[PDB]
Amino acid sequence: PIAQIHILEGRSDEQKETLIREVSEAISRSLDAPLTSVRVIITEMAKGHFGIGGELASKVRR
Amino acid sequence: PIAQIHILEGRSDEQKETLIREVSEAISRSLDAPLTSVRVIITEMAKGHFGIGGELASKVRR
Amino acid sequence: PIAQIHILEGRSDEQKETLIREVSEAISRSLDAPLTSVRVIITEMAKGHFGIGGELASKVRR
Amino acid sequence: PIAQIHILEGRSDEQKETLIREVSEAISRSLDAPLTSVRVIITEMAKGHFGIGGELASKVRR
Amino acid sequence: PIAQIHILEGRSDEQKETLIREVSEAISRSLDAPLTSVRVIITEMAKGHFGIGGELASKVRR
Amino acid sequence: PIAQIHILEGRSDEQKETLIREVSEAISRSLDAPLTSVRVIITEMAKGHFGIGGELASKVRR
Ligand SMILES: */C(C)=C/C(=O)C(=O)O
Ligand SMILES: */C(C)=C/C(=O)C(=O)O
Ligand SMILES: */C(C)=C/C(=O)C(=O)O
Ligand SMILES: */C(C)=C/C(=O)C(=O)O
Ligand SMILES: */C(C)=C/C(=O)C(=O)O
Ligand SMILES: */C(C)=C/C(=O)C(=O)O
Repeated sequence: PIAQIHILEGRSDEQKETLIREVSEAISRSLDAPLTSVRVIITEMAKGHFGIGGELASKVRR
Repeated sequence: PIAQIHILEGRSDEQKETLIREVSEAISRSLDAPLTSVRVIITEMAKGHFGIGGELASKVRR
Repeated sequence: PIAQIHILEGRSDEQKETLIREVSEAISRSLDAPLTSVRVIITEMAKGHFGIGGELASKVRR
Repeated sequence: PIAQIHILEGRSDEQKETLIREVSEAISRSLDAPLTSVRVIITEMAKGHFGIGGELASKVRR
Repeated sequence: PIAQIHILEGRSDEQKETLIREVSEAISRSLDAPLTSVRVIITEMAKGHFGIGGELASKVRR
Repeated sequence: PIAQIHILEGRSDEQKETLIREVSEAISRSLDAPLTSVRVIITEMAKGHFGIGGELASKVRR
């Protein structure tokens, strides 16, 4: 399984590391797949490249 | 956060349901984000549409 | 420019056709790009393959 | 609905903002979905990371 | 490396098989990476889900 | 056809150029499509944004 996760910029490397570890275990337990076959890609979005309801995330999020 | 997960076809709806629930919480706890902002997309691949090392998964996986 | 749009299953072919036409023009006008260079991909998700807040869309949307 | 748009680097923040706003309204009108549920991700590509017909966009585009 | 390839529906399984094999080797030779670490995902688009220049591919391609 | 390739950061521009050229020809020969219609997007991943088996690629790859 491959997971690509888009998140707004801002998190710490520690949080991203945890994210990768947690999501990998979640996928592994859920599908009963070896943890070693799980790949996770984190794609960070700049506040000016994400829109919700038509507005920029920078005008509406931290 | 938005997560797209590519998995091989075959799992039950129960397993996918669990996948969606488990990955959502993992993301939520990890980034300390409200569980309600987390979206998860499961994309299923046909065994003849996934290749590892140049070989089809149908030739090399269950 | 290339746009991939993930939407829940259910729309008519007419609506999707309109989606493709309307998003293409929006991109074209917005970036001042020739309408002919714009590609649009519509990816439909099964209600059991999309989750919002940990819950399936089939349990939480029409 | 979620839209991911890949575009070559170069546009202004104003153009990207418009893109996000225009595409969101286009998706909303087309599908008759609340504008507030539409998310748009803009992924910018470096001229050296996009190829058309085998050539780099930097050799063949502004 | 992971490659996702979007192609119009219609090809035979033989052609897709070749696609997967040929792109895997191309990536392997190009990046000087072990062929065994290369994953390829083929995503097929329905003619009514792909638009070029605002028009559906079913209206404009075989 | 459109190809998006995720690779770890580190390659040279020459290698990426080759990758784009090789993959484009591979897709073109395989599908018997005009080379001019093939688009290739290279998305580079930071060693800290890719996980394999739950670990960061930075702890386990060059
Ligand atoms: C998930 C994409 C698993 C995989 O690729 C493998 O089985 O090696
Ligand atoms: C993750 C994509 C979160 C989000 O969209 C939000 O904060 O509403
Ligand atoms: C958007 C992806 C435009 C493009 O590919 C072109 O300029 O041909
Ligand atoms: C489009 C992806 C809409 C959506 O997620 C929602 O209904 O909240
Ligand atoms: C490409 C995504 C290669 C990879 O995952 C690996 O080195 O195992
Ligand atoms: C592959 C996506 C080919 C294409 O878009 C075209 O036929 O112009």
